[PDB]
Amino acid sequence: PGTQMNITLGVPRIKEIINASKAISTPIITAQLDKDDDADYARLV
Amino acid sequence: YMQRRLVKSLEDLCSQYDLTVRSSTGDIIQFIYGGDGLDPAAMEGKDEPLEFKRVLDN
Amino acid sequence: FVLVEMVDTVRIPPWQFERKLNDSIAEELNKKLANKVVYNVGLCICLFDITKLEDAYVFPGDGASHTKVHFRCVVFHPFLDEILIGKIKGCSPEGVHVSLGFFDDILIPPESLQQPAKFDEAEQVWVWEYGEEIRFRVVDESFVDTSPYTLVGSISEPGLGLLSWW
Amino acid sequence: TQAEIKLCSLLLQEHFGEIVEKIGVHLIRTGSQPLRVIAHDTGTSLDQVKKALCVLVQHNLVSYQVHKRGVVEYEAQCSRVLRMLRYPRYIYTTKTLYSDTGELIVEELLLNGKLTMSAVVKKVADRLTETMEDGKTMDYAEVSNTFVRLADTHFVQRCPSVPTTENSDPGPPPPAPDDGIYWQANLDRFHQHFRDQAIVSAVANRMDQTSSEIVRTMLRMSEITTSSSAPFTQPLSSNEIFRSLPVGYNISKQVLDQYLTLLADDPLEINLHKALASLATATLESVVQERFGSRCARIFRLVLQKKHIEQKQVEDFAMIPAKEAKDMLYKMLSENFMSLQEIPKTPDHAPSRTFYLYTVNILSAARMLLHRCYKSIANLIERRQFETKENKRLLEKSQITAPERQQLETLKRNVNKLDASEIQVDETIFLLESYIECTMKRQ
Amino acid sequence: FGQKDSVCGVSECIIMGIPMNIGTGLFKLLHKADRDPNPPKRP
Amino acid sequence: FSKGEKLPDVVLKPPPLFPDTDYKPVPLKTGEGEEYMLALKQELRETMKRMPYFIETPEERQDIERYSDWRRLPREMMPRNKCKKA
Amino acid sequence: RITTPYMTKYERARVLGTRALQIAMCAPVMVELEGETDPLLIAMKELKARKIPIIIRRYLPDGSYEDWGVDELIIT
Amino acid sequence: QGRFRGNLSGKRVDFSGRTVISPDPNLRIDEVAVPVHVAKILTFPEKVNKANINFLRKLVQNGPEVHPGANFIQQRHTQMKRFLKYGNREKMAQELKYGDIVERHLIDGDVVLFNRQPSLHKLSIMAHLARVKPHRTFRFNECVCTPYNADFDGDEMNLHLPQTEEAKAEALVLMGTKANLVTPRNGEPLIAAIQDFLTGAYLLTLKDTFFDRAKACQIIASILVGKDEKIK
Amino acid sequence: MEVKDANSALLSNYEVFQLLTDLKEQRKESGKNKHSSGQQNLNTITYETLKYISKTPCRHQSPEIVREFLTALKSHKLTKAEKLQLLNHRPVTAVEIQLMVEESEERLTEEQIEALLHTVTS
DNA sequence: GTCTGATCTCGGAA
DNA sequence: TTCCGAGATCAGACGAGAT
Ligand SMILES: [Mg+2]
Repeated sequence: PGTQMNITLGVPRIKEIINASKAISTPIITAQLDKDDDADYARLV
Repeated sequence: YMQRRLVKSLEDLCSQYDLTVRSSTGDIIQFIYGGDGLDPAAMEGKDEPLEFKRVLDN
Repeated sequence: FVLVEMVDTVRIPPWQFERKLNDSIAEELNKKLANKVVYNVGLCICLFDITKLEDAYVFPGDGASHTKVHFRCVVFHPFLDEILIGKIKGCSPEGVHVSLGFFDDILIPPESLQQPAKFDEAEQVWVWEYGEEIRFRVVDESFVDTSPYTLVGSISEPGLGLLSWW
Repeated sequence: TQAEIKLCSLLLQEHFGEIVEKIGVHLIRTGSQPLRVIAHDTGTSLDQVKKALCVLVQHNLVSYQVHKRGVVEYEAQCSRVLRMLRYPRYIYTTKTLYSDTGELIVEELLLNGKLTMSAVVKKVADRLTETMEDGKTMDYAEVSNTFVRLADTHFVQRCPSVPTTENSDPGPPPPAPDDGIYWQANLDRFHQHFRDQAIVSAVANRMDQTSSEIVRTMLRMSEITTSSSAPFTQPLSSNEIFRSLPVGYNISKQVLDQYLTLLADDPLEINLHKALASLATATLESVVQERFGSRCARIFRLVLQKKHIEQKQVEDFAMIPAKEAKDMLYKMLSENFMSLQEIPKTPDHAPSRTFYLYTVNILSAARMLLHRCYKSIANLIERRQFETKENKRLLEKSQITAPERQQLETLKRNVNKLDASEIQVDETIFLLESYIECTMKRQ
Repeated sequence: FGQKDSVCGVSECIIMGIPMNIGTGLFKLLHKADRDPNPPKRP
Repeated sequence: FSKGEKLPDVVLKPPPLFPDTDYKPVPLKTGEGEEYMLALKQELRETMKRMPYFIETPEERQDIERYSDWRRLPREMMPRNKCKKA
Repeated sequence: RITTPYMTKYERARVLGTRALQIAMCAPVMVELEGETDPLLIAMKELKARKIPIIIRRYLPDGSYEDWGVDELIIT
Repeated sequence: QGRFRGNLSGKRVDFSGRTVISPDPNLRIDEVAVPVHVAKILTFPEKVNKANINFLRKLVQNGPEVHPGANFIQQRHTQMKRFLKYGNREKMAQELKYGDIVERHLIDGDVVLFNRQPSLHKLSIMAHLARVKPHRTFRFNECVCTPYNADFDGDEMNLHLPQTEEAKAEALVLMGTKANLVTPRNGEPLIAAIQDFLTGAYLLTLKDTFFDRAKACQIIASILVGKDEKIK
Repeated sequence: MEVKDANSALLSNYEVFQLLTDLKEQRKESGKNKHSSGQQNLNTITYETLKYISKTPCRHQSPEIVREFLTALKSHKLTKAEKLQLLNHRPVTAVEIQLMVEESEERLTEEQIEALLHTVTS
């Protein structure tokens, strides 16, 4: 299947995962909050 | 190239006869292959070997 | 004579799969170790018994069956204390040649120790007088391969007296 | 130091046996190793390893000590095993400094390793009486007199207290009354005394006969008050020099005092640091004299004069032609005597630099020649190992045709030419090894 | 280093020309012919 | 081509050689002891024997080796003339 | 007794692998064959009739083994 | 280019050919049509084993010019392969005994194995039974072309011929098309209808079509050749 | 073909002869001409070997005699090699035991040697 | 003609 | 006081096959 905001998704992502490099291009940490109902509180976080 | 690096590390694994998957040097990678010891090839859709609605109606 | 326990990997070709193994190994091992002196061991003759025959593998190539075979074979090896009885199949001026009867004509006695009437003077004189007995004295074998015989003996004749024949 | 280990394989093979060599030489090759690990790696049964270490601890070649695991790791000291080569020389200077009795004292002390007084005096009461006249029996009391007489000049020192660890067994080491206490020989005292003969022969064959004797009596009264690790001897006054002179001399105090300030001020310089440092270079110079003629030996002494002044003066300072000289430099370079060009400071260029200057380094030329002399005695013994097994047929015939006997007297000419030549290269070892030990700190 | 490698995997058994042990070379096969560890003769 | 002829030489002869059997007179004394102790170190108790010969021999039989004034008076003196260390 | 009682596809291949090469060296045939000249087609006739003189030596990877007759297995 | 990556792993191989492919739906999914000229060159050493003695005698009289024939005979003891072109074939036919090797031609029923050279997954090498057809193209069924990722626009693909009898069974059982119908990524089938067959069977199973016994027995009786001719 | 055990000798002449007599007559039952193009050295050694053993009149020699003679031998204290010589040599007369026999020195006594002649004759 | 971890030199600190 | 972080420079590699 390898032959077949911005996040890298293609072969340069899978090549980036298989190498397990220390520093990658576009590293993204998602985070859920305690109070996920108001844009102002998550503003503050 | 990514086919070449992948298969030049992953080639010497085989599920041994006591269901363990070991390296060539004897070291265990997986204790059962993939948790259930099941072929992905023979595996039915949804990663389940049966899909029981189809077999019962069959 | 002495038994010699030996271990060999005997290959039975696949057109002999009708016959029983312990017989069909024995037909091979006779063709492997007959009339052949083994270095530091002696002259193998035949097969005594197969004491342990283990399981018949079949390897990724040949398709034949390779059974590792423990056995015992009788060999010829004088014990340095045997008074044998042979026949003079030859006389050289340096020493007589005795031969055990149709066994091996390779026993060559040096002759220095019998009674002081000793010479072989090339007209086939056995001994200047006063079946033939023999005392096998030393073990002496030479490994043949050397580049890209072999059990010879030295054989003595002391003051036995030889009451029947001189 | 693989050629050193080549000799320890050769020295134990001729003296005791083969498995005591094998378990011995393996212990030199793998070091601090337990009893079970040695028997598993050499492929030797455990009953023979216990015997082989038992003979090896008797002759003080393998030393045992446990630290942490509660399991004793044996360890063989390498430089002791080569001292077996000097064994008949250790006999001889006890004949020049003591009688035939005390010469036999250091002999069976060197032979049977660890000895008590109650045994070694009992043994020489057998050997010296059987060679003396029956009825004129040698009295053993004179042996006990000369036995301590060796010990007051400290030629025989006692064994260090036994660890008595549980793994070690007391019954096996003694060979079968009083127990007593054991000792080996103090061969370290000999290495002073062999050095005492070395400096007194260095002065007498250079300065004068009367110069060397005052060096001897200086060193003979400085024996117990120093050790081998002393950088130089204990300082003396000239007044006890006149007291310690031998009775053969008649020289007045003031004339020898002129020779005393003459002998104190030399290029040779008693500075025991400078003494072995000057004697080692003459051993180097006697090897190039042995090998490359007096012409190359003339430029070999030239680099001992100037440290880094070379190839712009060596064609001038010896006046020999440029063709003949430069093959002597590169032969001194290729055989590692000339050491190297440690002055080039132009960056990374063999062609363009500040001109490479030759310079002898005395220790790299020392450690090589010691390694060479270790290699030399390997080629000596192996020849005497070679010529022995063939000729065994005619040694027992005396115990025979004309070429049969002629092979024996060409054998006995050969072996006696070999065995004498094992000792003449042996004196080069000690003369250089004592120089090696004199420049080695923290050991 | 004095590296003693055994010859395993597939990237070495292919190089050496040994039948690899991964897959069809994992097990090995016996033959089922007439055999037994027999009694010897009295000597 | 200048050297492409044969092995350089069977041996290279050095025009200068060894001096002699140096120190000729006095090593007659050490030189006999070289051969004296070697006659006695081999014939000592502190040696090993080839018991692998006897396990090699299955021909063991009887009649072969394979099958088969100190004039002194008592005293006791124990001296510490030596070191008191280690 | 602990491995799978199903003849794997790697065991069916090699049993047909060597029983073909055995029968191509004049082995005794166990199936009273009916004109098949390809030795491989004889061996599948040997497998379906369950007459193959072969015992699979299954190696557990510790070193212990476990034998299995080709009669004593469930082919597909 | 060095010996590791190209001479020890990726090494060139005897008994192997390469042509252009063209379709043939009239084969079973398990068969490749091999040209005659190739099948007279690629040879399989079939040893003589009491069941192919009369079959190899019958084909060694043909020799290397008629297709069911042979072109080399080793004797039972490493005698050099006897190029069966010059001598008397019938004298070699009668003298042929057990044990010795005949390098008979690539006949139908033999196991060759394809490869399309950019091999990207397990399914690019597949075994195939070999039927000697009359052309110089490798013709296979078009259902098995998406495993090869092979269109017929001038694509070439290689054909190896395994020599030992152990490597013949390892092709047939493990790598046969009847075994590898299913890719090992998903479990999906890769060998299934492509292009016209799909738009054929859609237009046939569409609700509007109706066949009379004229056309019905004509479409049905198309399915009666090649292991199917013996069914009622 | 490594030999694990170099020696283990109790094969008295009768034993080897008997094995050979069963073997010679048994090999011919399956005697093969297919293996002639291969091996024939075995035939020669067995054939000629039978004759040399035959020289000793083991013809009429019996299996029970081996134990029967052995029961007498254990009392004499002669070694196992000596007894094998005694059975294999089969000394016909006293002179061979008196002189030819091994370990004559000391153990002869002119007592059990005379008794041995009765035992050997038996 | 970059993409790469390794391995060398500087520097500010408890 | 030394030692570990952060500044430079250096590596080997960059698909099959085909004519
Ligand atoms: Mg295309």
